[PDB]
Amino acid sequence: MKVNPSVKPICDKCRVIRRHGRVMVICSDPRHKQRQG
Amino acid sequence: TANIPNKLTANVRTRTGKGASRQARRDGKVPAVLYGHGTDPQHLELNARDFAAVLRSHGTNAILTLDIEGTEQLALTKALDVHPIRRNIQHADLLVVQRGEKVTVEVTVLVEGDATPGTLVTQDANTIEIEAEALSIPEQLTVSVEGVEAGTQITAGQISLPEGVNLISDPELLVVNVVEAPSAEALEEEGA
Amino acid sequence: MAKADKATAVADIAEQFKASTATVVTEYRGLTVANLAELRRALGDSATYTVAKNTLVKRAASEAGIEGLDELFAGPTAIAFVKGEAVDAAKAIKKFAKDNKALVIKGGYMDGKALSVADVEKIADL
Amino acid sequence: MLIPRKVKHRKQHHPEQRGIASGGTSVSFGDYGIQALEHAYITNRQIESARIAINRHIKRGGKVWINIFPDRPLTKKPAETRMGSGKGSPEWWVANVKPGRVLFELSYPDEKTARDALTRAIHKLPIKARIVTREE
Amino acid sequence: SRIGKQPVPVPSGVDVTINGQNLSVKGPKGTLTLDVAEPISVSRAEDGAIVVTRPDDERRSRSLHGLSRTLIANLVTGVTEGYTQKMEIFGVGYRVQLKGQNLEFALGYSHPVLIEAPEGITFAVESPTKFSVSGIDKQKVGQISAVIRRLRRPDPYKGKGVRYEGEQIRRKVGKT
RNA sequence: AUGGUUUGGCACCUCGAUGUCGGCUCGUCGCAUCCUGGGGCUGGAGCAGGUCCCAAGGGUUGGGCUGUUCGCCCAUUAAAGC
RNA sequence: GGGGAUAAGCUCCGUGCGUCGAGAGGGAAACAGCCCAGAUCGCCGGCUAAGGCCCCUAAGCGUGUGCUAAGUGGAAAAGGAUGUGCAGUCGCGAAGACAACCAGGAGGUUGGCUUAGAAGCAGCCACCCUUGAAAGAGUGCGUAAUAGCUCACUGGUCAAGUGA
Ligand SMILES: [Mg+2]
Ligand SMILES: [Mg+2]
Ligand SMILES: [Mg+2]
Ligand SMILES: [Mg+2]
Ligand SMILES: [Mg+2]
Ligand SMILES: [Mg+2]
Ligand SMILES: [Mg+2]
Ligand SMILES: [Mg+2]
Ligand SMILES: [Mg+2]
Ligand SMILES: [Mg+2]
Ligand SMILES: [Mg+2]
Ligand SMILES: [Mg+2]
Ligand SMILES: [Mg+2]
Ligand SMILES: [Mg+2]
Ligand SMILES: [Mg+2]
Ligand SMILES: [Mg+2]
Ligand SMILES: [Mg+2]
Ligand SMILES: [Mg+2]
Ligand SMILES: [Mg+2]
Ligand SMILES: [Mg+2]
Ligand SMILES: [Mg+2]
Ligand SMILES: [Mg+2]
Ligand SMILES: [Mg+2]
Ligand SMILES: [Mg+2]
Ligand SMILES: [Mg+2]
Ligand SMILES: [Mg+2]
Ligand SMILES: [Mg+2]
Ligand SMILES: [Mg+2]
Ligand SMILES: [Mg+2]
Ligand SMILES: [Mg+2]
Ligand SMILES: [Mg+2]
Ligand SMILES: [Zn+2]
Repeated sequence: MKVNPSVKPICDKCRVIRRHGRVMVICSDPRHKQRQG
Repeated sequence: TANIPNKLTANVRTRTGKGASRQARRDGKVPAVLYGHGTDPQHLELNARDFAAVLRSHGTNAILTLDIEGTEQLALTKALDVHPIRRNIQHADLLVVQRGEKVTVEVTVLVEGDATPGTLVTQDANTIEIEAEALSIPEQLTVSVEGVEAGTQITAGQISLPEGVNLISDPELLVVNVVEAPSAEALEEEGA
Repeated sequence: MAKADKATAVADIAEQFKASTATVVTEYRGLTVANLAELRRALGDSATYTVAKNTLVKRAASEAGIEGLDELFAGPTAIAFVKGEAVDAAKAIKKFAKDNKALVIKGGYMDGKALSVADVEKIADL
Repeated sequence: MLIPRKVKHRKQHHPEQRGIASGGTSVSFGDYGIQALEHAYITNRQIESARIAINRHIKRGGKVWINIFPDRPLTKKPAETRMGSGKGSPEWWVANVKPGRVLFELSYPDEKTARDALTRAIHKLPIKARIVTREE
Repeated sequence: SRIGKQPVPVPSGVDVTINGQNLSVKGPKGTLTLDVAEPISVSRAEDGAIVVTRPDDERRSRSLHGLSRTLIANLVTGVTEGYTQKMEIFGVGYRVQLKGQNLEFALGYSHPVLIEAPEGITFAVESPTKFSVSGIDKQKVGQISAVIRRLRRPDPYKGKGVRYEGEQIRRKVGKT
């Protein structure tokens, strides 16, 4: 769960979504999963 | 080559100085002055939005007609004051001109083509000075490059120009220079 | 594709129709690029085959009394033209479809009136 | 590692930075360039790093410029010396920058790659900056 | 929003009675009741159609129109025919059966694992390692699906553990 | 960028007195967590790891050497925290 | 402005600067130096500056128009993000757009070097050509290399906004 302040879609498939203010990005490739903060 | 007038309304500014100028600029109107042989220079406001839009749509140069309380004047843009940060226009100058007169214009030039592996692209000059008619103001210039090698210094006066324009700039000026591409050794040599 | 491109395509189809005598529309679905390739080669003797847009062909059909196929292009549409004779392309497509099992003929145009699938099969036998 | 090779004197007073950058406020030479926003120092190390970032990615095509040049010296008294006892020694050279100045200038075919390289240059720079083209 | 703008059709063998903000759906498969957000309204189309109404064009209505419409479509589908969710277990020593309302599992844990079925949901085991879940409310069906999925940890290497039907697992192999 | 802990700068409080390092006893708090607790990812087969997130409830060696703090060494524990 | 690091409540200068010193009053909770303003004395009078008007605490839980969901207000940056409001644009779009749900998405062609090996996918070059309807010397995850899964463009149903 790579945690950091700069979050960006890695491949053309990641998705960036919001949840209780903590913007996180999700993808089928599990490695991509990263939140902001 | 002929263009189309870009009609735009304008009003005579009421107050002159930093006060009125900055107030209008905040409003969204850029102060403007026009002058020429008419022996009657006077000063007006513009619309920032339409102004910038027309600037973009017609390039650095464009020939315009202005609306002054119903009066229609023909003028060509000469100088400008672009905001260093904001990307907005502070001041433009419209110089009255009639049909059938000679003016001096600086025209930009664009480059396109195919480059060889041993070809290095470099642009010493992006603009050149040319004389033309009021209705014959262009907005871009193009040059074709194909299969150039080693030293391929392209002369500005060597370019082919449409009719009705004379090359004000002396032929000693160079427009496009192609030199030998650098390698790792040169890259490390430079900068130290 | 641009609007100019659409106009050009509609004009091209209009000239082809005016130069043609009979035509048929089928469904290209379920056919490999290969089988399309050999069908095109085989029909390259007299027939000309291509793909057209449903709505563009619908608008281009208003020029002639070929509106019978408007209610018929619904779904993927393949256009067939018979430059040489008429039954050549019909029989060719019928046998290709029967061999593939992936080609379904939706209809055809002849004598200015739309006819059924069985009638088209009978005409192709003719 | 840009550095003036000789000056009248090796140290200079503190600066005044007030004022809008007038020199070179418009791109001229190439076809694309950066433009800073806020007053700030720019070290020779920063300039060289940005130059490396631009150059190494651009690789073969195009050639760059550097409208600025760090000239004014600076000093910092070594640790463990009670302040006083005269000026310190010079450590690095810096080039000043004002809002609206253009930092780097590029002439490469493609706008996308020019933008990408200049964006990395921005990220490596110490102050805000943004792309700008030749047009009026 | 415009998803919920479409009219939801009511099947013949379906009964719907609505009072206030609450609505209920009756059918051969059971009855479901839910309360929707107050700001958004809804009307019962005379033509056997469902039309959800948003009093405004702003955040709440724009968001909740389609939400309520889809929820009602889902609950009507469940009360008319329902839903199913098969689950197969791949691996050794994985015994799964159904004994009454409860479920007894063999997931390799040293202690037997029992899962209690919420009301209104029906189960049936068809294969030693393959079975399905038949239920009326998509909410409960999915909830139970996830609950009994999570009784085993993720498995990338062998893919062992309970998984859904259309679910596929990434492949990974280590050298040493 | 953060903290104010190390080396530092200033001399604003105290020279009609603010006792200084270690050790002993006693502790108390924060959490940037040492173990114990819960998670994400692995270049996570498993065991055993690495890394980041939540978490301060509790616990967190003894000796030889030197005044030592520190540190090395010996040998334990889940750990021998800052 | 010099020095210091544009740090110090730092130091050194200039201010026909200001204030404290040598100044009470009100405001910023507290706070000489910041803001308002000069206390002759008394009055159980009135008007006001700064700052305030829900209660502690005197004064509108005021008027009208908008923004915010963060207790931001009531500590902070580089950078990041389909938060949200405004304006100007532009591209495509009933010749049916974008997203979905169907089909194709190849033959020279394994393109040449390189490699054991390069076959669309270590790597260098045109990045050519052909049926076209679309195949990109192929954006990836795929295999030792093959071969498959995709995908880009293209065609079908649905039927207006959709992208930067
Ligand atoms: Mg200064
Ligand atoms: Mg000075
Ligand atoms: Mg910077
Ligand atoms: Mg002192
Ligand atoms: Mg004192
Ligand atoms: Mg004393
Ligand atoms: Mg004493
Ligand atoms: Mg003491
Ligand atoms: Mg002491
Ligand atoms: Mg923590
Ligand atoms: Mg753990
Ligand atoms: Mg780890
Ligand atoms: Mg802790
Ligand atoms: Mg406790
Ligand atoms: Mg000062
Ligand atoms: Mg002093
Ligand atoms: Mg006084
Ligand atoms: Mg006072
Ligand atoms: Mg007070
Ligand atoms: Mg007095
Ligand atoms: Mg009180
Ligand atoms: Mg009160
Ligand atoms: Mg009020
Ligand atoms: Mg009120
Ligand atoms: Mg209002
Ligand atoms: Mg705050
Ligand atoms: Mg912030
Ligand atoms: Mg940004
Ligand atoms: Mg395709
Ligand atoms: Mg290769
Ligand atoms: Mg080829
Ligand atoms: Zn991804």
